[PDB]
Amino acid sequence: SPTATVAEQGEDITSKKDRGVLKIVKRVGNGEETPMIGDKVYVHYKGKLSNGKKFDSSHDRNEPFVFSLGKGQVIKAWDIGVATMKKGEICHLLCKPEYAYGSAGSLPKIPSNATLFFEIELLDFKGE
Repeated sequence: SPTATVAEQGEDITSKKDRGVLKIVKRVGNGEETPMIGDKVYVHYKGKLSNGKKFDSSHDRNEPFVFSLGKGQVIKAWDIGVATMKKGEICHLLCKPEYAYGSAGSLPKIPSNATLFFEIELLDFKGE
């Protein structure tokens, strides 16, 4: 029941300590460095709804997903969560709607006020 470990044991990585983003490390990464605001990051990811249905994956595009950290190119939960990861790390994030798609959701797959599950692998990152 893949969501269970993060939902029950996840670390609250939010500043407000509102349990809005919970994290578990599934595979430890290498080194000391975490990516910083402005860095280019390369990830694989998968997202599932609270009902278990997979809604998005970088693997369906057959390429890593690339974005600039902290620029709001991704949901809040990822700008926060990816900034806590080391290179090669795989984590799970459990994200409340305030850190994802909020009351509106996202047509056609993400309902109003959705709590979402992600698995994210940080493949690489490069200075800003």
